[PDB]
Amino acid sequence: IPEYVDWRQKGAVTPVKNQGSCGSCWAFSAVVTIEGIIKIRTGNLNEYSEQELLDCDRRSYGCNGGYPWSALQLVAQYGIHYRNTYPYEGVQRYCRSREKGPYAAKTDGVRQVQPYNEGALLYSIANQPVSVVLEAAGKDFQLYRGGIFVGPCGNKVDHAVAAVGYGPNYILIKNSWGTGWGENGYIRIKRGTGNSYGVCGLYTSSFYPVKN
Repeated sequence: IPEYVDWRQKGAVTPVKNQGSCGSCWAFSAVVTIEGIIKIRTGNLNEYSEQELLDCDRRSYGCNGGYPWSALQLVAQYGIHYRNTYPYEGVQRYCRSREKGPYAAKTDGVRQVQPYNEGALLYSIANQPVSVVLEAAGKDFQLYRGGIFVGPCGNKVDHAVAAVGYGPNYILIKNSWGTGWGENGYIRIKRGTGNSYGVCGLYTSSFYPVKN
């Protein structure tokens, strides 16, 4: 695998979004991975619907939190609409998939990256964007304005984001807190520290969609 990967440069990453006050990180994270795998397989970059996952994944808890793996399982079984057909409202409402017509895209499955293994995560990122979790509760993470982030932070993961690249000393993450946070909405988190949990617990629970 290469020394530097940035899926933004390959045209596989859409603009940065803002989840607002709703605890819908899990849905945003999952959608970044769908947007990426569809571009990689078909050549087209489209935006897909976070709102539909919020409304329709009844295993998750809407704006009170959820699970990227369940959102990805839902897309493998049912499918997902375009963001413009089912736009983000920031509040959970009723599942409107059927009234909005045929799904726009569908995946074939979900896979978990081996946990607590930096190399396994880099290999996955080299193939496509990946859904990852980290601890975002600490003030240092919240006030991050740029640079390679080393903490402080513990490993009490509470926020789902997406890994879209890496370099020699960092992993590149797309967050869903708008373009004014971090590096135009992104954060570079240090890698290679030998902490098996990863900085801020980054290697705890990572998933990606499968599409043939």
